[PDB]
Amino acid sequence: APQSITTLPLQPDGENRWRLPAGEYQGQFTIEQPMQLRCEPGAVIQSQGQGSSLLISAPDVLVEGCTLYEWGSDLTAMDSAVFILPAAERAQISNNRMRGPGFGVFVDGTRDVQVIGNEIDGDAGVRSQDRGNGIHLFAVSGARVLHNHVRNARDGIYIDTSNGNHLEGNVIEDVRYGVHYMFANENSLIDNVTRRTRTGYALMQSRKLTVTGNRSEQDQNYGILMNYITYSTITGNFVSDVQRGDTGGDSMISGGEGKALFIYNSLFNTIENNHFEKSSLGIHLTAGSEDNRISGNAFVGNQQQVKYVASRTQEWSVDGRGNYWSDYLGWDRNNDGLGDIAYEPNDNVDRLLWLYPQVRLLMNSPSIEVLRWVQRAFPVIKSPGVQDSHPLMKLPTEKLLT
Amino acid sequence: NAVEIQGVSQRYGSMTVLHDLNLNLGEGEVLGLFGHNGAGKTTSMKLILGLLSPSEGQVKVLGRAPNDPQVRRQLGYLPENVTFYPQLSGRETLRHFARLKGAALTQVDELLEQVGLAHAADRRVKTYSKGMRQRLGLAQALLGEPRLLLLDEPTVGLDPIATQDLYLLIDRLRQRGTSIILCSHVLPGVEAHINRAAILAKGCLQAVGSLSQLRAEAGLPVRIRASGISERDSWLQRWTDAGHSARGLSESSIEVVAVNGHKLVLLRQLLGEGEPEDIEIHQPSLEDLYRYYMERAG
Amino acid sequence: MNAVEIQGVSQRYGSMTVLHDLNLNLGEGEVLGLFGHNGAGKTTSMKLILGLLSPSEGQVKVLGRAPNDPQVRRQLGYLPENVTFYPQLSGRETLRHFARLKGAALTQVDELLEQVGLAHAADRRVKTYSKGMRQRLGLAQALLGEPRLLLLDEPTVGLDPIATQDLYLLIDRLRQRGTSIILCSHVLPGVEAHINRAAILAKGCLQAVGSLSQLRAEAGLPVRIRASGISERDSWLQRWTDAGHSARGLSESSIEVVAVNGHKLVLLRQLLGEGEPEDIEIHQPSLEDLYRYYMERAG
Amino acid sequence: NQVWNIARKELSDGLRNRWLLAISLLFAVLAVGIAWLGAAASSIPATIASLASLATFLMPLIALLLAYDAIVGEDEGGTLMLLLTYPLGRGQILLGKFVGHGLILALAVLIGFGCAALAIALLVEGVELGMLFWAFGRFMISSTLLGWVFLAFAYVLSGKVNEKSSAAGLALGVWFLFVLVFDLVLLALLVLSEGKFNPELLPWLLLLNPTDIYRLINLSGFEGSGSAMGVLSLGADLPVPAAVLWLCLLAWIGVSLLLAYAIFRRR
Amino acid sequence: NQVWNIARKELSDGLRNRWLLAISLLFAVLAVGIAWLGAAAIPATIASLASLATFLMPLIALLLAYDAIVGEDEGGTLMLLLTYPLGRGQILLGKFVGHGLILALAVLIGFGCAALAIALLVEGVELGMLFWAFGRFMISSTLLGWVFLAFAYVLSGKVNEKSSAAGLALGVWFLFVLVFDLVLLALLVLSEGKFNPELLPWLLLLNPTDIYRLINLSLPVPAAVLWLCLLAWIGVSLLLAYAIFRRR
Ligand SMILES: [Mg+2]
Repeated sequence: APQSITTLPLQPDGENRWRLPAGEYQGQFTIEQPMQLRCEPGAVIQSQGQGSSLLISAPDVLVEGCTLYEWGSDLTAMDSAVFILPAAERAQISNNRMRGPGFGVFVDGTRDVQVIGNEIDGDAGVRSQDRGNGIHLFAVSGARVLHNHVRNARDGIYIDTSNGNHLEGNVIEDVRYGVHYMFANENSLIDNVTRRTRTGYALMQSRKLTVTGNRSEQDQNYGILMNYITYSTITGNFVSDVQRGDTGGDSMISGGEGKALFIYNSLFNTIENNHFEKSSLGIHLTAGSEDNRISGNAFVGNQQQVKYVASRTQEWSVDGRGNYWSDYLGWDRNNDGLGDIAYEPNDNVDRLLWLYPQVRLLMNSPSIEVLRWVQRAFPVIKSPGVQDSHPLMKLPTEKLLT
Repeated sequence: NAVEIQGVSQRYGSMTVLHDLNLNLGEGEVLGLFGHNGAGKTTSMKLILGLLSPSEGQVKVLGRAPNDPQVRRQLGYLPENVTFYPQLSGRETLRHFARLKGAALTQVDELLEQVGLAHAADRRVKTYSKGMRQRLGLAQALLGEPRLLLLDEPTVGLDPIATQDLYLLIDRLRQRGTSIILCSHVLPGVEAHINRAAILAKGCLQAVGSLSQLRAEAGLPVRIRASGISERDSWLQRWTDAGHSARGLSESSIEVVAVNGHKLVLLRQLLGEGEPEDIEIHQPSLEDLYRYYMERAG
Repeated sequence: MNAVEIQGVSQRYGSMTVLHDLNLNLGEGEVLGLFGHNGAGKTTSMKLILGLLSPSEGQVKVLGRAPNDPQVRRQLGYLPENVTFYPQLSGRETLRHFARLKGAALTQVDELLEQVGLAHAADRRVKTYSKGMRQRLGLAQALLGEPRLLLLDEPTVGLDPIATQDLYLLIDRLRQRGTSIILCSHVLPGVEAHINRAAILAKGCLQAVGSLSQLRAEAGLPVRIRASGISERDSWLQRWTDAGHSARGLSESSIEVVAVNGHKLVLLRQLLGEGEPEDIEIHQPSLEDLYRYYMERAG
Repeated sequence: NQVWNIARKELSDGLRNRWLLAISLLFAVLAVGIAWLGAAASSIPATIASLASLATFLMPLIALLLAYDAIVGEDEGGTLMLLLTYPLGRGQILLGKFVGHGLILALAVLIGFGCAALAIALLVEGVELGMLFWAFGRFMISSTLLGWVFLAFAYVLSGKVNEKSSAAGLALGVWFLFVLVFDLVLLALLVLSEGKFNPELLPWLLLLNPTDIYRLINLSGFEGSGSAMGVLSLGADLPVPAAVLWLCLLAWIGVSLLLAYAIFRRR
Repeated sequence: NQVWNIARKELSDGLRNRWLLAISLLFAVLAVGIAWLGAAAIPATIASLASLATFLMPLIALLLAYDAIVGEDEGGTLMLLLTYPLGRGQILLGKFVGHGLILALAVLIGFGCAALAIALLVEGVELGMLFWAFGRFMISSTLLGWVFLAFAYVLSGKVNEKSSAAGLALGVWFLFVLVFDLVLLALLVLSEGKFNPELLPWLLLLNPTDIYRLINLSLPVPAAVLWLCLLAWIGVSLLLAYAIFRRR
């Protein structure tokens, strides 16, 4: 395992700034000195297939313009492409191309690290169980990972116990998980795009974080999965066409019919201005996760809008303004934005189908069509559901479709 | 003088379905209206009951107006077909009609035994035959001493023991002084019990009067048939001497069409010489008289 | 060649025998009248001539065959009482339906519509028909084909006396051809001029059968001689009381004589020999009075 | 009086109708079942709007089962032509039938809402007996009036027709139109126009439907949620007070009974 | 054959029934109005059409034939027809052919305008899949109607009056459409310890409205068993109707 000084870097400017010329190299490399090395676009630093290719142990290293190829795959020994030590504070990893079967960007113990604008193509043949993480973050405070392009890794941008960091504008395509969150209190992520993913956003046990403006196009079985998130903010997310499928391993999640949002034990969070489009389930609300501000979303095109297996009432309108529902057959007499009658998304026969799957044989019966009308005529048999007084009449997310 | 219809020419739809009938009915007679089931007979039936208004003429039932409540307690109307109230009983139907006509309630128990219906009293009218409902229809007609019956075919669907007993009940009320009108179409048999027939056709009342008057005002042949006679060859000619055509229709069915002008000379020929077996003076019946007057009108 | 040979039947429902030892023989051209009450004495004997029931202790020979053959029922008309046909169908289409079932030719439909007098009310619905208008339709299906036996159960209910006399004029045209028919009626005056032989039967048994001359001869019933002013009522009331006949003392100028018609050959000789016969009416005891006698002969 | 002598018949003839006593016991066993489910869930504005919807489906049904064959059932039965030859008028054998069939609906709902009150005072512990008697007294003297409307509707459609098979088609047509078609025509007019057809005329169309005037009377005090009303959330926009809503229910009787008498006077 | 000569009567008498033509018009408008709100707003609209024809095709069949036998006995023509050259089998089977071709035409006006409202308002519906999914729909809707036709002959031959026939024709319509499936849900949501839910796909075969939906929603049995179980509901109940009609 050689070092970065063992190459031939031509210095453009004398403030520990280097520039590697075009030409291939070989083996692992190690940065031990604060060198702000740049690269020409023909600088294909290709390792042989073992070890971390560009290990960084010095603070303030602005790695720029490299092209990495074929590092290791030993996930137990954490063969990354860019390993960044806890002593390597404020590292900049700008505009890089990576292709190799292990970790793309493994950082740990770092502060103010910047992983910007990179293209990390993970794998093609591995079964999405040993591909390694795209941008792995392990307990970092201050980080700024912006506008990268991770493709075909394992579980995308993994984040473990990292407190304050932004995830801005990065495109994530054909991976297992889009963005994984583990105990990342007071986090933030803006405008990210996840495409064709077996879970679009894993939000596990991370409190007080901001999920805003993100997009999930044609992901599988879980649009945004939130487990045990408190005091969060879900404003402006566009979740489109969560089709059914399976993750293939069934390790931490199960196979689903397609849920655009799955709320599991999340007590307090503001879920406003979202757009849940054309999935099988628009929103799944578990029984432990109740009494949170859910107002202003757009539940359009879903085959079933809310799944709420409970008998507790749940008002879904803060400050008198509710959500837009596509199947809301209501009117507006006094010309405000709000509808006039409240909207119950669930019947009593729509929750017998969730409790007992043998009612699917009886779901086309006239007696079920009688029982849907008996609830609309006799409200004593209506179980207290997930209604919202004053639902919206027009689309509030006129900007999220662009 | 119970029913005094005078000058009535009923118009409806500018059709003139009744015209200028002058029908005075006596205080003990049994009149028979014998029109068709068209607008001649049933229009004059509705005029006497008071449920129609006589245009251009006056109807005076019992000396008063036909729609007064004081005379309508003294009427009785048996209609054509009355399936009354199938869930009510027999006594409760007749007690209902007794409360409406002002009759005393003690008449109901002695009218369900006068008419033969005490076995079917306190039984539902859906379990009644057609004859038992005509028995019930008569029971409300005799309710509270009516001075004018008006029976519109009372003997349909009825056994002939009850039919012969109904006309004896009619003949009990004729002696009591109650005028009865029989609007009927079962004309053979009713000619023995009526006093005056009234054949009306195409609105115009063609002929009225007793049965002896209708045979006098219409020359009709008496139809002597002698089925089963002893000797037949001389009986073709010995009656034909005075112009009575010995016309036959079977092996021995010689219906001699006479002229009703030589009744002296054929009976002195029969009883002065020769022994008879079964003489049959057959008067011209109500079918032949009705077939003359309806044919005379068209 | 007897048409209906009811040969000793005994029809029972449970333990009760509703028709016991009935023995009829209708001829080849006779018109017989099954008179009686509406109970099970008459209406079950009407069904044994049809193919509807079976003789529990006898046999019936309708037209020399069994009563349930298809060759029998193609030449057997039957008009039932109180019939109400399919009211949304028309009058011509109902006869065109019934002609296809009996195998009659369709050129006989328009003949029989004219024959019963239903040409004006053809191609109109049966719901806008009268009671007597449906009796003309029910008669018209009975004449379909060439029938040899008719069971006219109450044919003249709700019919005008022109049409009633039109029906019996059609009977005497039919029975001359050889169609022996059966009346099951209740209007007993009127049928007696056309009934060839009555068949008055009680609750269970068969009371009397034979012609009207045989019923009046066997059952001794008094003649109803009525007069109006021969010489005087009071001078003539004494004469029948010595001779053994009832003379009713009516009101004025009317002599009603109920004579016993065993002496009426010589009783009319003194009545003719002293006055003019200018208004007399000797009436034989009618079928209404004969049926009242035979019901009291048993029951 | 002659009006009571023919009312005593229909009081003793409607109570032998077995089809009445089936769907009047069905009104009793459902009003107990709704009030028991309203007791186990405790709510109060949901057990009022469901009982008023129960009597919307059944009190027009008992009224139209009674009186569809009142005039035409006597006309083709022959006993109407007989009755006019008794000392009566056409106004007395109609008002007498209205009194006779009206006491049945006054007894079919006193049985129904009577056992509904005893399934609340013996079920809900600590309920206000003054509020129970007042709310279910308003249910008793207004479900008769809804019943008397459809009773007077049935005399209109019996005098106009001349065959009882066509009277049963019109009585089923009136029950379908006023109960669950006018509530759906007004719903489809509001959905497809998105409430912009007329912002002031559309609450006045509730007064052209007596089942909607009936629902607006009983849901006066217990308003509660808006979805318990549904189409009846338009009734808050009606500027009329509660006393005229009683008077528009009585005017639906008296107009459609004088129409029932003017049709029957030229029968 | 006289099974057809009495079948031509019931076509001409059934098509002039004012009660049938009101419901058959209301069946054809609602089949368009479901197809209007299913195309402008194809397995999603053929399931809602199956719930429509489970409501009305038992009601159309019971309106035709509740007064087939006892309506002729009260009219007196049934007593007349047995004296004709006609067996009791040919009267019943000839009414079943005559009333059968009425509701075999009422689905061609019912779904003939519903399939017209789908093939002309989607513009790219791929009609080769339409004419096999609606060909399976029109055939199976007639066979559902022929069950309730044969159910109507069973209750007509048993009763003696026309008023109690409509009281049973309303009772068969309530029991076989929306009381049997409501007691199937009550056997599910209230009983779970002694009610095997694997047993429940065989109890769906005891209800011809339920077998009707199962061959419009395509399950331990194949499709061909359900076609032979729907025809067995015709053939048993017609044989039951013939056994009742021979005991009058
Ligand atoms: Mg508004």
